[PDB]
Amino acid sequence: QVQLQQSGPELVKPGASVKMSCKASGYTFTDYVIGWVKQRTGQGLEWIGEIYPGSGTTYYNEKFKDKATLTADKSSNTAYMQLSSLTSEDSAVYFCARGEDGYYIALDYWGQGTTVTVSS
Amino acid sequence: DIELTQSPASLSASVGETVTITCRASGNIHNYLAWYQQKQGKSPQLLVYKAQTLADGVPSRFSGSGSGTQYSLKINSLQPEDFGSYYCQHFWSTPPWTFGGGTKLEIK
Amino acid sequence: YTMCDKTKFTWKRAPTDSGHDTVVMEVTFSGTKPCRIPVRAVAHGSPDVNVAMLITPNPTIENNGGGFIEMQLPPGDNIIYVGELSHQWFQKGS
Repeated sequence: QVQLQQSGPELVKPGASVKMSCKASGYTFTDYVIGWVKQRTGQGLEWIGEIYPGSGTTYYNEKFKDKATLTADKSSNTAYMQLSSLTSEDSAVYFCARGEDGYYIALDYWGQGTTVTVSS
Repeated sequence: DIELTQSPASLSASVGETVTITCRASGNIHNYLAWYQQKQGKSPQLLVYKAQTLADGVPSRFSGSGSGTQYSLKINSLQPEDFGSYYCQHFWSTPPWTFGGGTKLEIK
Repeated sequence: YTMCDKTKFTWKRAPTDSGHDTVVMEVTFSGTKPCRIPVRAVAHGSPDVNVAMLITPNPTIENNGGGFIEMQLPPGDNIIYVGELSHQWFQKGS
């Protein structure tokens, strides 16, 4: 069955960078978009961006263009998101999720989330 | 950008009863509206896509309707596992694929 | 290539007269790139038959280009489709 396994929580200083991963299994990696979603504690979901692993095509929310970098590794079936210059506004849970390449109309399975906490 | 406004912000209901929540789009999204459920401390789960199609495994007491800019999710015969937050999201034409602000469904 | 996602087109330049008796348009695409654009046009009420006379050969979204489409349409009330993105087109008679 389809699984998206996300990397462990990060507790980091202001100004640091973090790189989190989303390992896909149970399907053909390059047939599906991997999208990324942010959720602050007690607040709503926000779309960050997405990568098409088959082609490398990426799309970014304008609010995250200077914050997030999305990459993918076909050989390991893994998507990566790197967050730079972290501030307390970046403390949140980050999800990866799957959409259908060529008819992308839903995020149909979701990872368990990676918590990023920015702290002194 | 397209804005999605969800209503009500929160509501409290009892097991076995019927409730309806809505998602209003600021522009035509051609029915490309998805609904997700998220329980406390869990990942969102896809319930509905293209505004009325139930995802795999979703029981028939859920139903989506709507078109143009106004969409509705209806839950008949509420069960304990139905409580949590619900979000809508659109995938029409051009990003950002924005989410609605969420609706909190809790027990009476 | 693969077919461009029908749900990921927006108008950069809506259909308009070219000045040399054709219809030109430009779309922005937000799916995987490169891909091959499904474009067609229908006479109103007859959605089965593509009445578009495409001049642009094999229209394609490239990584850093593509999206310009040129066509000719029969007189009457038509609808132009790039994927599911649509625009009405009244074509004046000869």
